[PDB]
Amino acid sequence: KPFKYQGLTILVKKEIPRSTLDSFMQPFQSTLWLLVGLSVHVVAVMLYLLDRFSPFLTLSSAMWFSWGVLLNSGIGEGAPRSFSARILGMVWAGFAMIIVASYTANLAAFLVLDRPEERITGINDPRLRNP
Amino acid sequence: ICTGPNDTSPGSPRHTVPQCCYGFCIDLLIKLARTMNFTYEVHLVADGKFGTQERVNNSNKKEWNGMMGELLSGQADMIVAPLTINNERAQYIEFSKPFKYQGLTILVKKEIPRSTLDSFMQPFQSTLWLLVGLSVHVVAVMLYLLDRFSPFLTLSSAMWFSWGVLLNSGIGEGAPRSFSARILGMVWAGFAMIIVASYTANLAAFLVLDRPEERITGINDPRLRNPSDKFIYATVKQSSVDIYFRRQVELSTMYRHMEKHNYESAAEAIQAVRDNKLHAFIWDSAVLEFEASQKCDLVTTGELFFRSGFGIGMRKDSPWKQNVSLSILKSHENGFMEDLDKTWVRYQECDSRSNAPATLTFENMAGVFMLVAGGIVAGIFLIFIEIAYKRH
Amino acid sequence: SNGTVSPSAFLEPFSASVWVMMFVMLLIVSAIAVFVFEYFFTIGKAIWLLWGLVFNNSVPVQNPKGTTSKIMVSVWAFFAVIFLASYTANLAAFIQEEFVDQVTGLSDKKFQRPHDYSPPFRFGTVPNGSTERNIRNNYPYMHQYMTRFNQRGVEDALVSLKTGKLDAFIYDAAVLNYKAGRDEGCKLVTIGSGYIFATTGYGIALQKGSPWKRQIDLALLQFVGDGEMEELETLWLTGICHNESSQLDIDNMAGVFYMLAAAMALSLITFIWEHLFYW
Repeated sequence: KPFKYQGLTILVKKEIPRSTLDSFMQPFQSTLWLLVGLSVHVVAVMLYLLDRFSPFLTLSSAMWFSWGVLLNSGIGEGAPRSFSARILGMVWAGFAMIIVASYTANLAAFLVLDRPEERITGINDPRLRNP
Repeated sequence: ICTGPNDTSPGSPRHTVPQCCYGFCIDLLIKLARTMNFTYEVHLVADGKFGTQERVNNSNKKEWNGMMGELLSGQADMIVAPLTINNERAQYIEFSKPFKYQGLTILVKKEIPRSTLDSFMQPFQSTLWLLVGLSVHVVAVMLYLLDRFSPFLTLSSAMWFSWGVLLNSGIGEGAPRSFSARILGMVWAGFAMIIVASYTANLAAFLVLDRPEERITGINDPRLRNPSDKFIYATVKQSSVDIYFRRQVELSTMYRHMEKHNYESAAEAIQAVRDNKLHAFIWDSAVLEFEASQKCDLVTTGELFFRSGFGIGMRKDSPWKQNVSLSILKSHENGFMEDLDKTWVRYQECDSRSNAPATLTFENMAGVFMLVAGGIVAGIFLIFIEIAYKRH
Repeated sequence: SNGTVSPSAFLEPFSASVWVMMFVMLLIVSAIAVFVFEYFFTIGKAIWLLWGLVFNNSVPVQNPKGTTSKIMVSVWAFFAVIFLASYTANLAAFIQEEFVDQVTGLSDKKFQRPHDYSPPFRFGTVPNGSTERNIRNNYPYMHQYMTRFNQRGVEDALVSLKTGKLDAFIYDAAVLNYKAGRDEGCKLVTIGSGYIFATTGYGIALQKGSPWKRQIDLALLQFVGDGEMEELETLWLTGICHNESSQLDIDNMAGVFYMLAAAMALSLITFIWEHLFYW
C-alpha cells in the first residue's frame, strides 16, 4: 500500500523582480518626458509674457506657479492678473492634472516588473506543448 | 402567399387562412425557382414544431412531427426552414449542403447597471460615515481646546481647518499655533488622506454594478452544468436542441431540468427571457445574435458548441437532390448569399458590445448631481440662518 | 498593425452631455451662488476658484470669507474629489492602445483599387486551389493582379508576410486560423475578427454514385452529434493566441496636447480681443 500520495508536477525558477534605477520613469517615454519638460517652460514663459503686456506675475513668480501647479506643491502664491492668462493657466493646470493622473494610473504597474510569463498552467500550457 | 393556421394557441380551432410570407427562406426558394424551372406552393406547418422522433400513445409506434411529419406523409416534398442537420433526421430524409453555418448559443438578459442616488456613498458603511462625521468635529474641538489653553485658531477657523483637511478644499487658513496641536493636526491630515484614498480605491465598482452572474461561459457555466430552482433555462420544445441534449451522456441531468420548462416556439421563449421570466435561452446562434442585435436588452454569451448548418430537407428518393445541391453551392460561390445576409440578418440597431469599461452617463452618478443640488438648497437656507445669527 | 489611440479617448470616461452639464451649467450655478453668498471677490475670481477646485493642483486661489460660502466650497470640493476619483478610476483602461484593422473586408477599396495608393498593396494567394477559382469567377481583374504576387506555399507566404514583402494573404479559413493560433508573438491576424467569405466546409470526396456515401454521411453526423468534433478540433486545430503594461506615446496623449494647443490659440484670440476692446 502507498505511504505517500503525490503526482507529477513542474518546477520553475522564480524571476525575482530586479528594479532598475529608471523604473518610475518607465510609464512615460523619454521623448514624452522631454516634450512635457519643454511644455512646462514654454507655458511658464508665455504666462508672464502675456501678463506683462496687459493694460488692465514676473519671471520667478510665473515659473514657480507653473512648476508648482504641475507638481501640486503650492510653492508660488502668485496668480496671473489678466483674463486670458487666467484661462491659459487653468488649462495648464488641467493638463497637469490629466498627465499626473495618467502617470499615477500606471506608475505602480511599471514599478514592479512582474508578468505571468514564467507561470505554468499545467501540461496544457503551449510552451511545453510546443517545443 | 402562404396558407397557414390562424391561431397558434393550443386547444383552439386552427383553420388554414392565407397570410403573406417573406424572408431568407422565401427568397432563397425563389432563387431556386428561378435557377431551376419549377412551381412552388408555400404553406405553414400544422403546428409549431421543427420535428422530433416521438412515440405515439397507441401501439408505441415511432413518428415524426412538424416538417418531417408533413414530408414523410407526402403533404410536402421540400423544406425551406432553419432546419439543423443532425444524425437522427438524416437517417430517414436527406439534406442538401448547408445554407447557413452556425452553432448553439445562450441568450440572456443584458441586465443594464442599476443606478441609485446613494451609489457614491456605498463604499463606506452608514455607521462608518456617521463615525467619521463625528470624528472630524471632535478633532476640530480638541484642536481648539489645545490651541486655546496653550502656555504661550478660533472655533470656526478650527472647523474650517478640519473640513479643508478632510476634503481637499483649501478653506482652512491658518496652521495651529501651539506645538501640541501641530502634531495632532498632522496626524488628522494623515487620517484624512487614508480616508480619501480608501474612498477613491473602489468607488468605481459601487458606482456601476458589475455582472458576477451575467457573465455566462458557454455550457460550462456552473449554474448551467448544475441547475438549481432559482436559475431556470429552457428552449423550444420538440426541436433539434432537444434531440441534441437528449443525446449527450454527460448533460442528461440538466436535460431533466430542461424538459419541464420547454416553450412551444422560439418567439415565446425570447419574450419570456425579455420580461425576466426565463433566465437563459438555448438556441441556434443565428437567431439569437439577430435578436440580440434587434432587441437591445438581450445579449449573447459566445463559446459556440455543436457547430452545424441549416439545410434543405427533402425525401430520400427524389431527383432534385443533385440539382438543389449544385444550385445552393453556386449561390455560395457567387455574391448572392452574403448579399442576402447583408439585406436580412446583417443590420444592427444597438451593439454596446466592447471589451472597454463602460462609459459613465447621467444615471451612473445622478446621485452626486442630486447631492450638489441639495447643497445649493441647503445653503440658500443656512444663509437666512446666519443672517439671523448676525442679527442677534 | 501597430494601431493608435483616438484623441477623444480621454473624454470617453464621461459623456459629452455630462461634461457640458457639470462644467458649464452646474459650475456656473455654483460660482454665481458663491458670489452672491459672499455678497450677503469678483465673479471672475469665483469661477477661477471653482475651476481650480474641480481639479486640485495647489492652484493659488482666494478663498471666500463667508461661513455659508465656505460651506458651499467644502461641498463643491467633496463633489470635485468624487469627480477626480471617478475619472481616474478607469482612466488607464480607457487610454488603451486599440488595434484598428487596415482592411474592412474582402470588398474593401484597397483590394478593389490597389493602384490608387502611394504604396502598391502587395497581396496574393497560393495557386492551384479553390481560392484562385473563386477569385477568378468572381473578380477577373483582381485575379490578373494576383498573378504577380503568387506564393509557392503556405509557409513561404507566412515568412514573406512576416517581413515587408507581402501585406495580405488570402486563402481558406481553417489553415489561416490554425496558423494565427500557432503564430509566434501573435503578429499575424485574420481581418474582420474571423471574416469568412466562402463559408464552405471540408468534405470527403467519393466516386459518383458510390455506395459508401450514406454510411460516411451517417458516421460524420453521429460524430458531430456526439461531440467528438469538439475535442478533435481542440486537440489539433486549437491555437495559442486564441482567447488571449504598455508605455504611452505622443499619439496616446494626442488629444490633451491638441486641447492645450487650442487653449493657446484661444488665449491669443482673447489677447487680440482685449487689445481691440481697450483700444
